[PDB]
Amino acid sequence: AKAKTRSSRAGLQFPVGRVHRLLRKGNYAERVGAGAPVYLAAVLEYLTAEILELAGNAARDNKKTRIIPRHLQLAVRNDEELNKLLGRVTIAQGGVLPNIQSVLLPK
Amino acid sequence: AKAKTRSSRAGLQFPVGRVHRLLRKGNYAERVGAGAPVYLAAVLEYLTAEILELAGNAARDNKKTRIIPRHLQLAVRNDEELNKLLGRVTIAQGGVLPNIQSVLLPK
Amino acid sequence: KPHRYRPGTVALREIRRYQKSTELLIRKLPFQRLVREIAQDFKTDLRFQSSAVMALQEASEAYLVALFEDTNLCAIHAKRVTIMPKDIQLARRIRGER
Amino acid sequence: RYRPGTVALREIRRYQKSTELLIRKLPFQRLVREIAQDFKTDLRFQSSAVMALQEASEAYLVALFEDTNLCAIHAKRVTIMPKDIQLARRIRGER
Amino acid sequence: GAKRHRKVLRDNIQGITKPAIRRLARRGGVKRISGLIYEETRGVLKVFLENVIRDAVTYTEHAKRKTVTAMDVVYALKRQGRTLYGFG
Amino acid sequence: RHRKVLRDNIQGITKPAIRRLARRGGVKRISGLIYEETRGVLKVFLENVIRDAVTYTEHAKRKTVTAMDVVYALKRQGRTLYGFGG
Amino acid sequence: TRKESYAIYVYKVLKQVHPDTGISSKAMSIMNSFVNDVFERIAGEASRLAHYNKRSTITSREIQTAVRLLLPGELAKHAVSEGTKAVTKYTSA
Amino acid sequence: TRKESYAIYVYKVLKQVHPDTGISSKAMSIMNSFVNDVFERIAGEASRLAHYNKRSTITSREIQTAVRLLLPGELAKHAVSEGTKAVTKYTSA
Amino acid sequence: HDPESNKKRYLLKDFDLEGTTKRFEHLLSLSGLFKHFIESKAAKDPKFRQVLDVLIEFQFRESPAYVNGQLRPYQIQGVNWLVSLHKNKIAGILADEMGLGKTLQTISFLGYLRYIEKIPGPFLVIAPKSTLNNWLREINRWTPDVNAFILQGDKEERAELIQKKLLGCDFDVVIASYEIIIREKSPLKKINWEYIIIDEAHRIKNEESMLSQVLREFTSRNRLLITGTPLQNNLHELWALLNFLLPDIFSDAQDFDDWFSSESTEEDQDKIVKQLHTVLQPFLLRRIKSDVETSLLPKKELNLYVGMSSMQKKWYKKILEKLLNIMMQLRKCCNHPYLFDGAEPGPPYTTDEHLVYNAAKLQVLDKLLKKLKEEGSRVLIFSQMSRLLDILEDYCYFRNYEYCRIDGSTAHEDRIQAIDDYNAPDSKKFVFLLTTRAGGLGINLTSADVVVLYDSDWNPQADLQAMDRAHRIGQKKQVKVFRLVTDNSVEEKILERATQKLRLDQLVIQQNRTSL
DNA sequence: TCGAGAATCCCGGTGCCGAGGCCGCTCAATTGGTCGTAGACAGCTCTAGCACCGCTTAAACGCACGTACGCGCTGTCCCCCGCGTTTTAACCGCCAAGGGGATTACTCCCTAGTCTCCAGGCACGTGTCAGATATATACATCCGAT
DNA sequence: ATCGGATGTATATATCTGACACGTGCCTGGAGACTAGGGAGTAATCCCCTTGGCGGTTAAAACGCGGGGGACAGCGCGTACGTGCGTTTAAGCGGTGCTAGAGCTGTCTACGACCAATTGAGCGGCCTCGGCACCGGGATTCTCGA
Ligand SMILES: Nc1ncnc2c1ncn2[C@@H]1O[C@H](COP(=O)(O)OP(=O)(O)O)[C@@H](O)[C@H]1O
Ligand SMILES: [Mg+2]
Repeated sequence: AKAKTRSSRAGLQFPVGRVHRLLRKGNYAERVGAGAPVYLAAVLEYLTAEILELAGNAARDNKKTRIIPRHLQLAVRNDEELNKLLGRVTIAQGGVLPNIQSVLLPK
Repeated sequence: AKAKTRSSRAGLQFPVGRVHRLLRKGNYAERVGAGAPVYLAAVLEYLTAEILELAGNAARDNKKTRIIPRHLQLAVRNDEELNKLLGRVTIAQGGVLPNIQSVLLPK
Repeated sequence: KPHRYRPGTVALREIRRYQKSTELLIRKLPFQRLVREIAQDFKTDLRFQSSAVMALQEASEAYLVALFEDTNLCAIHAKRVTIMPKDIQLARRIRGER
Repeated sequence: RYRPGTVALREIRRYQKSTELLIRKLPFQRLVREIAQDFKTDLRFQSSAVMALQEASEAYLVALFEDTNLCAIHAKRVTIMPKDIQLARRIRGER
Repeated sequence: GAKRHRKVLRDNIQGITKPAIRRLARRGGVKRISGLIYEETRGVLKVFLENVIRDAVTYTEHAKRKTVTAMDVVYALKRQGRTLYGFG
Repeated sequence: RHRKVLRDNIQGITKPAIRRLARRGGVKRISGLIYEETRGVLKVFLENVIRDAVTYTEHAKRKTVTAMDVVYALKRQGRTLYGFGG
Repeated sequence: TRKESYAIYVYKVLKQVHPDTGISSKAMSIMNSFVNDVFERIAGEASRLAHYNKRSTITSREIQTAVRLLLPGELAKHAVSEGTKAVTKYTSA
Repeated sequence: TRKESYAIYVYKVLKQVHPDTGISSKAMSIMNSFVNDVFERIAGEASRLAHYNKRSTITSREIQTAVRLLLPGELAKHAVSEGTKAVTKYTSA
Repeated sequence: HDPESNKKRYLLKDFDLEGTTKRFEHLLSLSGLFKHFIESKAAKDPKFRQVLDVLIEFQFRESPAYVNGQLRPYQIQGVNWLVSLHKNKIAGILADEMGLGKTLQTISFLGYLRYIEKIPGPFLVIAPKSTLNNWLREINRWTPDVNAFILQGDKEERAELIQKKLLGCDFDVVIASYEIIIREKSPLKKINWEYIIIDEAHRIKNEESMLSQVLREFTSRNRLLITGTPLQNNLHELWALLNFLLPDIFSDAQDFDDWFSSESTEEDQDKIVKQLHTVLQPFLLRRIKSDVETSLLPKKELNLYVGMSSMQKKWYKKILEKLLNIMMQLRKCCNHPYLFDGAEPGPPYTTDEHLVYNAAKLQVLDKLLKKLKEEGSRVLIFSQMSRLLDILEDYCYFRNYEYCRIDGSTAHEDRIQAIDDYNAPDSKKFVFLLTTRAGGLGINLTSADVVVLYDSDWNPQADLQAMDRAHRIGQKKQVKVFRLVTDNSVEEKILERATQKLRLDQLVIQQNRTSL
C-alpha cells in the first residue's frame, strides 16, 4: 500500500495535489474534476520551462551563471509570444530593451 | 405570520432576495452575510436612478418622452464620473458627442 | 456659371450630420460576407445569427470611429488637417495594439 | 568640448543598459507619505511597499516618455514638449 | 469559351467601400482624408475582426454548439476588454 | 505620524532625475517646460495608487501599508507588478 | 423558458424619478446589462477582498469597501450613504 | 508561518532545462509571482466558462479551453499538447 | 362622369349582410355542403351565423356592339359567365389557358359594367410589370372611350400622377404592377375599388405574402382573378385563391385541407372529388386549350432514362456518404459532375471531348442534337441551373453550334434582341439556351419545334409553362419533348413527386373543364 | 462689400407598431426551528517601523557661452474635394424541399465529495564556498578638431 | 583627409555574501470505503437554416474632371536648449534606542447553513392605443461671388 504522488503518476514536476487544493479552496466552482489539476500543472510547468530556457540563454549570452530579473526581462521582451502574454506586467529590477530611434542618430 | 419582502423591509425597490440568491450562487465566497444583499441592492438602485435621471433630462431636452440608447449615451458621456465609470463600455445604437476640433473650423 | 461650395464646407456639414445620427454606417450584407469569410478560417462548417453579426458590427464600427478620432488628433498635432497612414500607425502603436 | 547630442546619446545608451532606480529614495518616500496623509492620518509604511511604489512609478514614467518621444518624432522634431505628453496621455486614455 | 471558371468575387474586404470608410471618418470628425487611408483601414479592420472571431469560435466550440451566438460575441469582446451593452 | 508634516515635496522629484527617466525612455533633447508636466502626471498616478492601497489597508483594520496592499492596488488599476509577493 | 432581468425594478426606479416618461426595449436591455455588469464588478471585488483577508463570508463591510474601490470619486460617497441608510433601516425594522 | 511557494519546483525544472545555471532570490520571487498570476488567470477563465455553460464542475476540457483562449498561438498549441499528454499518461496508470 | 363629379363616387369620404343575404340565397340553391363552412364558423365565429339561421337573366347572345371588332363565341360564353357571376354578388376565377385570350374577355366585361349598368370605374388592375403595356393597348383598342394610366415610374413621376389624376379622380382603370401595389397602398387604399382584377394570380398563393396582406386591407365591392393554371402543387393554394375571392365563405383552411388533402377518405376513391366538382362548379371556369384551336398538334413527350458515368457514380457515392449542406448536391451530381470544384481535370483546362463522356446525360444529349442537326431542327434546352447552363454553353462551343442564351441575369433589351434574332427568318441559330423559370410569359419561341427539358422541376406547372414556349399558337409542325431522367437517383424521386402532383391537378381541375 | 441660392429647421398631418397594462400560474422568497463553527474579543509577544545623529561625498544648482533647431515666411505643385453621369448591388418579395441543430424530458451510472488514518514531502533553520562585485590597469575606439 | 583626448572595454586580483546542500517536524497529500447527484446518453420535435434560381426599386458606389488649397520643401534667424565648471547640499550609510502594533492562541457565542410548508411576486401570453417616424411647404439661416 505504498503511496506514490499524482505528479509521479503523470510524469510531471509541479505538484498536482497542491494545485487540486488551490482549485478547491479558491472558490472557482462547486466541484473540481480529477484531470483538471493534472492538465493545469502540466501547462504551468511548460510555461515555466519555456520562459526559463530563454532566461538561461540570455544569462549565458551575458556571461553569467545565476539568472537575474534583468535576464528574465530580456527573455520576455525579446520573445514575442511571451511579450504579448506579459504585456501589462512590469518586472521589478528589470529595465528596457536597448532601442534608439533612427532619426536621433547622427548622420 | 404574514410575509414581508426584505426589499420593503429595507425600503428599497430592487430585489434583495434575488440579489442574495445570485450572491450565493455566483461562487464568490463560502458564506454571505445578512446586510450584504441590502447594501448591494441599495447601491444598484442609486446608480440606476442617477443614470436614468440624466437620461430623462436628455430625452426631455430632445423633446421626447422615451429614453433611447442615444439619450443613455448622451447622458453617460456628458457626466465626467459616470463616463469614467463606463470608460471601456460601448453602448449599442449610441453614437458620439458632437465635437469638432477648433482648427478644422473655417477662418 | 453654377455656384460651387468651397472645399471643406461640405466636409464640415457631413461631419456635423454624422456626429448626430446613430445608425450603422457600413452596409449589412458586405459586412456579413466578410465575417463569414474570416470565420471559415478557424473552423469550417459554422453558422451565425443575425444578432451575433449585428453585435460584431456594432463593436467594429465603434472601434473604427474611436480610432479615427485619435488619428485626427495625431494629424492636428503634426500641423496638418489631412489624416495619413502614419497617423493611424502612431495612434495604434501608442494605444498598445501594435 | 563635445557637440550637442553626443553626451545625450551616451546617456541614452548608459541608462538603457542599467537596471537601478533613477529617483533618489528619501525624496520619493517623503512625497509618498505626504500624499498618503490626505486619505488617513498617522499611517506607517513598509519599506517594501515604498520600493514597490517607486518601481511602479518609474516604469510608468519611462513608458510614458517613450510614447512622448514617438509623438515628438511624428511632428518632425527631436525635442519633447508638454503638448506631446498631453497627446500621449489623451490617446492612451489616461486623460 | 471556358466559362465554367466563372469569377473571382474580388474581395469581401474590398466590400468595405471607400464611401463607408469616409462615413466612419466623418463620424470620427476628420475633414480631409488621404488616398492611402482606405487600405490601412481595411487592414486594421480585418485584424480586429479575426481577433474577436477567434475567441467567439472558441467559446462556441467549447459549448459543443455549431452556431456562434450574440452571447459568444459579447463574451469575446468582454475578454478583449471591449464590453458591449445592448445584446445581453 | 506627528513628524512636522511637510509640503512641496513634489520638488524633490528633481530635474536631473526627470532627465534620467527621459534618457532611459530614449529621449535626446528635452524642452524646459516638461518638468512641471512630469511632476503633475507623477503626482496624479501616485495619488490614485496610494488611495487604493490605503483603502485596502484600512479595510484590513491595519495602520501599516504593506507591499501586498500596494501590489493589489496596482493589479486593480491594471499594472501588475512582479517581485514583491502575490 | 423563464428568463429573469431587472426590468420591472428599473422601471419602478424610473417612475419615481421621471413620473411621466417611458423607455424603449433597447434602452431597457442596455440598463439590464449595466446593472448586471456593475453587480459582477462589485461582487468580484468583494470576493477577492474577502479572499485576501482569509475570511469566508462576504458582508456589508466587504461590499462597502468594494464600492469605495470601484466607484469614481464623488459618486462613491452617495452610494455608501445610501447603502448604510438601507442597512440601518433594514436592521432596525 | 509556513508560507507556500513554487520555488522547490521551479528549481527542479531549471536544473533540467539548464543543469548548470542557478537563480537569484529576486528572480525566484518573480517566477513564483508569474506562476501564481498565470494560475489565477487560467482558473478564473475556466470558472467563468463553467458558469457560462451552466456546468457545476471544472474539468480538463474547461482547462484546455481556457489555455487555448488565454495563450497566443504557438504557446497555446504547445501547452495544449503537453496538457493532453500528461492527462493521458495519468489516466493510463 | 366629370372628374370633380366623379370624385363624389370614387374617393372613400366616409358584418356586411346586405349583399351576404343575396349571396347565400343564390349559393345554397346548390348542394347543402356549401353551408358546412358557415355551420363550422358559426360556433367558431358567432357573428356570421345571423344570415344562415334566418334561412336578372341576360344571356347576352351576340358579341358586344360597343366593342371594336368581332368577339369569338367561346369568349362570348365566358363574358356571359362573368355577367352571371356579377349579377349574383359572388366572384369567380377565369382559368383559360395561356394565349387563349383573357384580357379581351375581362375588358369586354368591364365595358359591360360601364355601358349596361353605368358605373365608370373605379377599377384596379394588377398584373406583372411586363404585361402592363399589353393591357393598355387592348384597353385603348377594343373600347377606345375610356381613360387609363399605367401608374409607373420613379417616386416623383408616380406622385405626380397620383396628385394629377388619382386624387383628382380623372380615370377609369388604374393598371399597376405587383410591386406598385405594395409600394403605394396609402394613396391607393381609398378609391372604393368597384373591382380588383389580378392577371396571373399564381403570385397570390401564400396567405403570408406581403401582396396578400396588402390586398386584404383594400375595400372593394367585388373581386376577380385571372390565372392560367390554379393549383400548381398543393390544394391549400387553391383554398387561398378561393379565400381571397370570398372570405365570407372560404374562411377555414383546415376545413378544406382535412376535407380532401390533409385527409383523403379511406374509401375506394372519387367521392370527395365528386363533392369538389359540385363545390367549385359555380366558382371556377376553365376551358380546354384544344377545345377550339385545332392547329397546335399535341406534344410527343418522351423520357430518356440515362444511366450514370464512372466519375459521376464516384461523386454521387461520395455525396451520399457522410462542406456540402443540402440534398440538392445529389441533383447537381446527377446533372453534371463538373459543377463541383475540383472535378474538372487539372489546373490547365481544355474543351475537348473530355466533358461529353464524363457526364451521363450529355452523351445522349449530344447524340440527339447531332441526329436532329442532320435533320433540320432547333433546340430549346431548359435546364434548372444557370451555372450548369454555362457548361452546356462551353460544350456547344466545342461542337461549334450557335448560342442564343437568356438566363435570369440577361438584361431586358438583350432578352428582346435575342428573341428577335432567333425568331427572325432563316438564321444561323441552332440551340437556344434558357432557364425554365425565366422571362415570365413574354416569350414567343414559335419558330423551333424541339424542346429538351434537361432537368425536371418540383412542380409540373413550371415545366408545362416552359414547354408552352414552343407549343403556343403559332408553331404548327411537331413538338418533341425530351426530358432527361437519370435512374437510381434522387431525380427519380423528384420525377415521381412531380407526377403525383400532376395527377392531383388532373383529377381536381382537369375534370371540370370536360364538363365546361 | 449685399443679394442670390441651398440647406436646414420648424410646423402640421398621417399611420403603425411596440410599451405598457391585465391576467393566470408556479416557483423561488419567507417563516420558523435546529445546529455547528467562523469571527470577535482578550491577552501576549516580539518584530519591524520610526526617530535621531554623525560623516562622506556624489549629485544638484547656478551660471557662462555658443550652436542648431524650432518656427515663421514664401513658392510650387499635386492631389483631394465638390459635382454631374451612369452602373450596379443591396434589399426586398418569392419558390421548392428537406433536414439539422437547439431544446426539453427522463433514466441511470460513476465520479465527485466526505470521513478516517498515516506516512513522507516540504517548509524552516543552519552552515559552507564560489559567483558576483569592487578596484586597478592597459588597450581600442570613436569624436572633434585640425 | 590625420592627430589628441576622452570613454568604454577586457584582464587580474581580493572580498564578501547569498545560493545551495543538509538535517529535523509536522502538516498535508494519498489510500480506502461509502454515497448521492451531476452529467451523459436517448429520444421527440420543430423551427429555422441551406442551395439554387427568379423579378424589380432605388439609392449608393464608381468614375471623370476642374481647380483650389494644402503638403512639402527651402531659407533665415534668434532664441532656447546642450555642455562644462565650481559650489553647496542633501542622500546614503552605519548605529542605536523605543515602542506601536502586526501576528498568534483560546473561548464562546451569535449568526449563517440547512430543511420543511406556505404563498405572494414575477414572468409568459395577449391586446390596444399613443409616441415617434415620415412627408410636404414655408421660413429662416448661412455661404459665396458681386
Ligand atoms: N378580335 C379578336 N377576338 C378574339 N381574340 C383576339 C382578337 N384580337 C386579338 N385577340 C387575341 O386576344 C389575345 C389576348 O391574350 P393574351 O394577350 O395572350 O393574354 P392571355 O394569355 O392572358 O389571354 C391576344 O393574344 C390576341 O391575339
Ligand atoms: Mg396573358
